[PDB]
Amino acid sequence: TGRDKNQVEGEVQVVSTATQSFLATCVNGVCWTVYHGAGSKTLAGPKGPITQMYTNVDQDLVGWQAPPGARSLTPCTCGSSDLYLVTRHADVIPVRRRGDSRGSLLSPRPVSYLKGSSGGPLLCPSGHAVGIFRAAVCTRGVAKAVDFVPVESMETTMRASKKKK
Ligand SMILES: [Zn+2]
Repeated sequence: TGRDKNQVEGEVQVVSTATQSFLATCVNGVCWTVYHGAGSKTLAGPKGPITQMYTNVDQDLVGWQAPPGARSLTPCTCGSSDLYLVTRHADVIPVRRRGDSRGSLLSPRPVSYLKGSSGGPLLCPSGHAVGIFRAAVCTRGVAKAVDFVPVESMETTMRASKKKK
């Protein structure tokens, strides 16, 4: 079976497999995450498997539908670039946008801590999704910058995954 005690109603949602749990953000009503270890079989939800809809390993994204009262964010459109990498356990860290789909950590943080929170939606001040935490440009165990995909490209990712016909 697979009935993990999830907790929707917030902003991010995690998953679980024989290894650990990843992080995923409900943007536009679709919890986005990386295929690094989300499982290719029938994923698990708080009360039923999660129907697969969007999933394209690296250089793309994986966003399933979040209908369990999931809070859907939106595309960024701020004026500054101060974000807050939100992890999946009430732990956000300020970021400084450094380039397209990337930001800078403003505090020596161990990259190992970043491992597991992949999907952390970057949010400028309080709301407006910017992108998720795909990876973290880090030095020996310490993370210095962020590897994040904007939440606008995720919209493009759907064109790749249709399966409608
Ligand atoms: Zn923004």
